[PDB]
Amino acid sequence: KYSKIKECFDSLADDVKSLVEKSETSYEECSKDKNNPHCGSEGTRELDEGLIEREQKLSDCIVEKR
Amino acid sequence: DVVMTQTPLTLSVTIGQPASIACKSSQSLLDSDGKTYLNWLLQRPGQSPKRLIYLVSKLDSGVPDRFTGSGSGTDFTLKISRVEAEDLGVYYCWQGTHFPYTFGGGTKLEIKRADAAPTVSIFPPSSEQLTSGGASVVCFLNNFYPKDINVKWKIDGSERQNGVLNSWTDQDSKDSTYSMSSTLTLTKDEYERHNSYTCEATHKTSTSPIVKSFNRNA
Amino acid sequence: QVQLQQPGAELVRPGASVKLSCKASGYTFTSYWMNWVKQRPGQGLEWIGLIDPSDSETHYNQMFKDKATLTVDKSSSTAYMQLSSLTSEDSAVYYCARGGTYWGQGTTLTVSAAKTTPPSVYPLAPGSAAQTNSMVTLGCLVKGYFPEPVTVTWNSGSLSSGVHTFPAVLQSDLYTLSSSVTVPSSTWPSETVTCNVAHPASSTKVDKKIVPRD
Repeated sequence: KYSKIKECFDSLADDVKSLVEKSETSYEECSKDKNNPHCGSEGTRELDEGLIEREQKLSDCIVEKR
Repeated sequence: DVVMTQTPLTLSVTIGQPASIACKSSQSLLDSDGKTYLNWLLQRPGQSPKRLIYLVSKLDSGVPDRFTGSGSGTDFTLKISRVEAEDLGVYYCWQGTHFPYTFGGGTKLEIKRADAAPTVSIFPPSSEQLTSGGASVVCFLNNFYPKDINVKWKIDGSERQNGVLNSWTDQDSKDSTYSMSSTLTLTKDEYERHNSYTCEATHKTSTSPIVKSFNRNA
Repeated sequence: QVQLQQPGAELVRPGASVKLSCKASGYTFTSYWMNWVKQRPGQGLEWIGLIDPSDSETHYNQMFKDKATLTVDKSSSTAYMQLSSLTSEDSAVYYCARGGTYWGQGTTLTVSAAKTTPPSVYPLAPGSAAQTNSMVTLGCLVKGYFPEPVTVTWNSGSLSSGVHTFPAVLQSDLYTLSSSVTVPSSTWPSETVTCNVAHPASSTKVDKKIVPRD
């Protein structure tokens, strides 16, 4: 028998890379022009949100076999 | 306000050749935060501006690396390594360091290309327009170069001037040519008094006019 | 898909005021300063001012201090600019721009007492019966409309090469323009060609098939 939950981790690294890319894109967008000092902060908030969401997705997938 | 001064005002460039535009500000664009918010925009006719460069030398989204920005303080330059047909339009520098934000006056980039004879087409008034009581005869003089041309209308062999309106396009972003429409407008009953309608284009590519015509009966 | 959506046109009479809109989507509205830019026909760009959508703080070019008022509606992700006591000098295209990268398509504001009128669209078919060269030129005459602009495409935008739309000519408070398209003779009339004309001020679209003459 082979691992059925190993697959849960398949897209994990690329998903995290996508989210981090997104955050770095937003930080870049903030820096192109003068903006409110909190502009960069709001992209960070969206990143943290996506990571918690991806981790919860992973937990859900694991339970789905176990 | 910060005065932004671009030179030259116009640039004529052969496709594949390089191009350089300079922007000088009346004050340094170096902000107390250490950044220099000098932008370069391009606006093709009939379109919103798009940004080519932000922070002096950083290429913005979609912008090819044929575009290079340099400079510092009060002197800035935009270079195109090799000009392509799509690069035509008006280039603006734009400083976002000091309020109020201010723009340069623009530098127009024209493309230089080989001479071309126009393609001429004439069209009778559509029956639908006639039902409304009006008659427009339309002539397209398309895709020629350079940007000068003459058009002459003849009705039953006689020159007609009254009722003619012409409209020129901007340079084409694909083949770098120009076009002009010529429209003769009169009433239905005035239009139907004549048989042969002719429009003649004269362009520098020939001493011979290009003549297109129709007869209202055939 | 950062998008800034502005209406194509506003027509209002001298003395009155207008409220221009810019509806944003594809990003977090509150994160980025929004600029407003004015451009008169055949002229350069002028900065009007900007607004911080998060707190409604504004910065104005003082030239517009008694002319423009910037506001936002976070419930709809919309930035607004109100122009007061309109005159002919205020007739222009007005852009919203989120920083420098993202620009709306612009609203053409016309300050006039004249009336909104939709265009008549007439087909221009090869008035030669009934032979041709390797290439054929078709057209649409877009006549008698007010105010600017109108947009013309061919076959819902799928016909993009060989298209010329000529600038409108104003006469007796009405505009007229034409558009030409050139296609291989082996495709028309065997396949359909229709010109699509949009006139945002009257909310009208006309989709005119070019049919060979009688």
